[PDB]
Parts: sequence; C-alpha cells; structure tokens
Amino acid sequence: GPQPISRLEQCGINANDVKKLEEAGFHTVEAVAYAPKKELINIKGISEAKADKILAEAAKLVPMGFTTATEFHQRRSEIIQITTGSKELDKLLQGGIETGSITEMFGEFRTGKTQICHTLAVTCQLPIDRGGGEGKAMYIDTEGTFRPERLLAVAERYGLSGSDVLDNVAYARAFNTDHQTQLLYQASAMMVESRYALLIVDSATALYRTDYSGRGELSARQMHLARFLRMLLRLADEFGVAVVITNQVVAQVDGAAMFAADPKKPIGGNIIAHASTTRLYLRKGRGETRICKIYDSPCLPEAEAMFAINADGVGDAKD
Amino acid sequence: GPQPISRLEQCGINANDVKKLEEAGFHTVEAVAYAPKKELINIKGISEAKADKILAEAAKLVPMGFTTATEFHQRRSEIIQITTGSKELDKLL
Amino acid sequence: RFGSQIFIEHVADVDTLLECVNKKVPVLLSRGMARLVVIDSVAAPFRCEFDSQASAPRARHLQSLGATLRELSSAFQSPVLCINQVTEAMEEPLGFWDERVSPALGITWANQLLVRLLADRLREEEAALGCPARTLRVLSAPHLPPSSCSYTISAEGVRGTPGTQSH
DNA sequence: GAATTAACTGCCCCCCCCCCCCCCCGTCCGACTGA
DNA sequence: TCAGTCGGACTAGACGGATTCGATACAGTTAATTC
DNA sequence: CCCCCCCTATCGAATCCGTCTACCCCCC
Ligand SMILES: Nc1ncnc2c1ncn2[C@@H]1O[C@H](COP(=O)(O)OP(=O)(O)OP(=O)(O)O)[C@@H](O)[C@H]1O
Ligand SMILES: [Ca+2]
Ligand SMILES: [Mg+2]
Repeated sequence: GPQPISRLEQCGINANDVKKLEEAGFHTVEAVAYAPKKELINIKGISEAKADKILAEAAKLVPMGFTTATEFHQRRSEIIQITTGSKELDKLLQGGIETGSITEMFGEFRTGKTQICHTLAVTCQLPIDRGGGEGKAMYIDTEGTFRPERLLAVAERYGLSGSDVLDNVAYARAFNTDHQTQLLYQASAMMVESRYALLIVDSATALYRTDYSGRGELSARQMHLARFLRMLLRLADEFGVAVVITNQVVAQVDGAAMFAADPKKPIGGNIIAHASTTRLYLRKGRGETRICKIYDSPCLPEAEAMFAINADGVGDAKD
Repeated sequence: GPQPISRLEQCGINANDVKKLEEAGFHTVEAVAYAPKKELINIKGISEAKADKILAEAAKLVPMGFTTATEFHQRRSEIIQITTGSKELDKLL
Repeated sequence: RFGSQIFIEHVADVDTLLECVNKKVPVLLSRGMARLVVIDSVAAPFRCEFDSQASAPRARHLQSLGATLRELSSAFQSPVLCINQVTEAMEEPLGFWDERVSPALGITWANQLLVRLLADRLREEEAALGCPARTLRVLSAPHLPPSSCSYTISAEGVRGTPGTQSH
C-alpha cells in the first residue's frame, strides 16, 4: 500500500535528511506529504528550504488534488468489513466494522467491550470470503485485562489453529498517557514492515481519568487527547486499517428529573465526540444477553440489535 | 522481584537525586519507569532535562515495548492463585 | 428619495481603503452629495495583515487614516461614524477593569476618537427571559457622563426602551 | 579544604449570587391494532 | 389466530458544587570541578 | 565626505461526579 520513505532520496534528497525524518516518526511518503510544514520545521537538521523541497517532492509523488465523486464512489466500494461474530450486529452495521475510520464503543461495566475486542482480534485473520480481513491484529492494553484464553476459545469456535492465532497478535501495555502516545511510532514501524488490519486501544481514555484530576487540568488533558486522536486518524488514513477504541461513562448528577432513572454519558467530551466516526452504545439485557445501539454514524440509521456473550465469545443470542 | 532504585547510581544519577526520589515515594526502577514525566517534574529540585535523563535511564532497564501474545500467554500460565479455604469458591474462581 | 441618496463602496485591503478615503470620499463630500461617512468595519482590514510583531506599521497606518478622516470631517462639517469589533480581556489600565471585552486596535486608534460608544448583548444565560437583552452604553465623551439604556430591534428599525436610562 | 563555575526556581489575589427545565438508559403492562 | 406498538399507573422524591493555561532575564541557593 | 538627533499588544480554551429505605390488616 504505502510507499516507503526510502524512495525520496531517488528524487534528490540526501540520506541524512531521510534518516532524520525516520527518527521523526515518518516512515512512508504519505506520512510526510500529509504533515504540515510546522511539523517538519521542528526537526533539528531541517530548515525551511529543505522542508519546502521535501514537501514539493512528496506532492509530486502523492496525488492530493480534486477528484470526481464517481471515482471516489468506485474506490470506496472495495473496502473491507470485518464480521463481529454476530449476525444481528452484522446486519445492524451493514457488513461489519469498516476500515479506514475510527469506531468507538462505550458503556458501563460488564457490558462486553473487552469480549468484543477479543472477538475482533481473532476474526480479523479470517479470509475475506469468510468476513475477515486477511491480516494481523494489534492490541494496546491500558488496564491489564488481556486474556489469550478468550482468543483460544474463539479460534476453536472458528476452526483455526490456536498457536497460529496467538502468533499473529501484537500486545503492548501502557502505564501512562505519555507512554500510551509513545507506542504509536513503533506501531507505524511494524505496520510499514508487515501488513496489519486492526488496531485495538482499550481503554483509550482510562488513564486520562487519573493523570489529570481537577478542572485545572482539563485543557491539557483535552489537548493531549486531541493529539492522540489525530495520530490515530493519520495512522488509519496512511495504512488503511480499522481503528477500534473503547470508552467509559460518567453519571449525570444534576439529573434534571428525566425518565432514564440512571442517566450516564461517555467521557472525553466534544473532542472525542467530533473525532469518532462511528459510536456504539452497549448495555445489559437479561442473563447474558446485551443490547447494542447505533449512537452516531454518517450512513447508518439509528437502530438497535441484541447479541450475547457465550463461552465461545461474542455471538448471537442463543435460545 | 523488582530491582531497587539504588541501581540508578551506576547509570549516572546523582546520589541526592536518588535520595529525593526515594523520599518522594519511589523505591524501585519499575516505579520510576511507570511514573509520568509531569509527576517527576512535581518534585522540588528536579528539572525537565534531569527528569528526561532519569526516565531514559530507567526505561533502558525495564522492557516497555511490543511482544507477541504467545509470550504473554506463556508468562500468564505461571501465575499464583491463592485458595479461599472452600472447595466451592475455588472451583467457581 | 431614500434610495438615490446613498452611495456604496467596497474595499478588500488596507491600502485599498487608504486610497478610497484619500481619493473618492473628498470628491463626494466637496460636491455636496453626502454629508455623512460610515465605515462598516475599520478593524477588519487591519486584523488580516499585521501580527503581534508588526505594531509600528499598523500604528502608522492608523494614525494616517485618523488624521485624514478628522481633516475631512472638520473641513466639510460631516460626522464620521466608525464601526469597530472587540477582543476579550483574557484576564491575567485603559479603564476596563471588570469588562469581559474591550475595543480592538489598541490605544493608538483610541487616541483618534471623540465619542466612544459600545453596544452589548447579554446571551441566553442572562437572556433566558424570552427575548434578547440589548444595552447601548456610553464609554467616554468630552461632554457626556457615562450612561446606558436599552433598545430592541424590530421590523421598523432600532428603538430605545423608554424609562431605562441609567444615571 | 576551598576558590570557582554551573544548574533549578521564582516574580500573588478576584469571582459570595441561586428559575430554567431538552430530548431517554424509563420497567413494564393493558389494550389497540392490523394482519 | 398473534405479536408489534400507543399510551401510560405503577405506594412514596428530594439533594450542589468544583480552576488553570503565555510568550520571558537576573539574582538566590545548592551542587559539581580542579588546585 | 564631515556634524545630531528617534517606535509599539495580541489573541480564547475546556467538562466532571452519584446518595439515600419506609410501612400492617383482617373473622367464621
Ligand atoms: N468464559 C466466559 N463465558 C461467559 N461469559 C463470560 C466469560 N468470560 C467473561 N464473561 C462475561 O463477561 C462479562 C464482562 O465483560 P467484559 O470483560 O468485556 O467487560 P467490560 O465492559 O470490558 O468491563 P470494564 O468496564 O470493567 O472494562 C461478565 O459479566 C461475564 O458474564
Ligand atoms: Ca462523530
Ligand atoms: Mg474492559
């Protein structure tokens, strides 16, 4: 897909500048082309004229002009969608999880976000004809709730070899927001090295509840979250992978005497509200059955579906 | 298990800096590595460059990268579980 | 004949506005077609060219424009009405202590004026009574005390609310 | 032991009033309803 | 016959607060250096 | 070719966080 940054020096760029760009975090030509001039200026060994030449070469290599809507419609129709393991969820989402956009899931506890993440981590390795993506999976964990036993159970459900499935999942643990952001460069290196098709960040906003406590730290927290979301978006655009993140909820103490009898809204605010493309609202039903609802989408109507959590993972509500 | 914070002396850290870190509640390399930069800056008598150098030295000794799920599953299987004194709860858990 | 006795001009740059006030306006005032000059937004051209590090050229241009406008107004006895924008305080002077907003263009522009007004609107937080609240306030004048009133906008025009002037 | 140089921190004071709901996660059954 | 859906009583209802962020030079105090 | 002497402020940002149970009636 993306063209490696090692093709710039053929256009008249010295190797040291390419190496400096590589430490900067840009590993492809597309990454350099999308970056603004200010980002290139902050490099120690790059001046304004060097940035101008690099941007000119990148724009020469990468098309960034106007296009007819017919071409965009034709190109969009071949994107891949990953099955969620449930027929009702697939029907609700009209195919499954899209690639190239940020999808977010939120809800209270025991609502099944981690189980859905595990199921997506396994099912993304299936052949495209079976609803998969034919790639690898990347799991970034910030809570410590990653269990390969669920992956083994799902693989046994789908008739795959357990050892191979475990070998195709990359796992990293984040201990703070600064470390969480630092993990998105090695991710770029691994993605340019090998073909990946998924990226789970669970939970995306777990550490922000504690790293910034009061109202006096709201602005810095929101700016950091916005930068993190922008990095996720640039990764999704550059490599064409599906980005799935999870969120948490906060109570509505003022209440206003509404019928819900227990109101709650996701955390993150307008930043993550405007940045996410698709959002799913999960809640508990009866026994092991849960309910999923479309909360925001550019092309999907507001509707609900019912799934369940079984011993084999996320699946349809067993009778 | 964890390594004492005294091992940062050999990495090029002032003894007084380690004394301040130990008085601030940090007693192991892991505790320093997991701490965010803004928490280290909060300690009086430590600058931004000093905090960055300390964090780099700490991260040089603690693995904080990407690993496959096979290794995590291998390490997870040697976890210790404590009996609750009842067979029913042990079977349930 | 209201329509035929109003002249409309358009500008896009600071230099264009300077050329307009230097050439076209005196022709209209001298021949007697009009005796009133209105600038829709004096601050708009100056906010798109000069940054925080280019105060001297902006001050020079503002001084030249103010001198020209004052000379024309004094010569032809025609009032000049200038419409200005505002910038927030961003609390960390000029007489604005507890005011959230202040007139733009700094103190150099404020030295060129004679009567300074200010129109303010209280948002739904103070306007949750059903209708917007508008107050017209007098900031400074050589012969007018600092006062205020209220007004409403309707299909007929701007009308002040009777019995509202503050002392 | 000490003259000498180098590195981290610091610069500050005003808001004391109080209608305000808003777009449902109600928990569910009685009955309507058209097929 | 048969389940989706409009509309709604269901024993009972009130409660309040919360803070930060600038772009900058020189002295004070503590820490490292070679004689 | 040489002399003596100066200037002026700007922009707004960004949500969080659940507590608390009460109270008996009625004969063949
Ligand atoms: N092997 C299993 N078989 C059946 N159900 C299981 C199994 N493992 C877990 N569950 C179900 O998973 C539920 C919790 O789901 P999950 O771990 O995804 O929660 P979550 O929404 O991610 O929570 P959190 O907010 O704490 O991160 C439990 O209530 C349990 O019923
Ligand atoms: Ca959105
Ligand atoms: Mg979880």
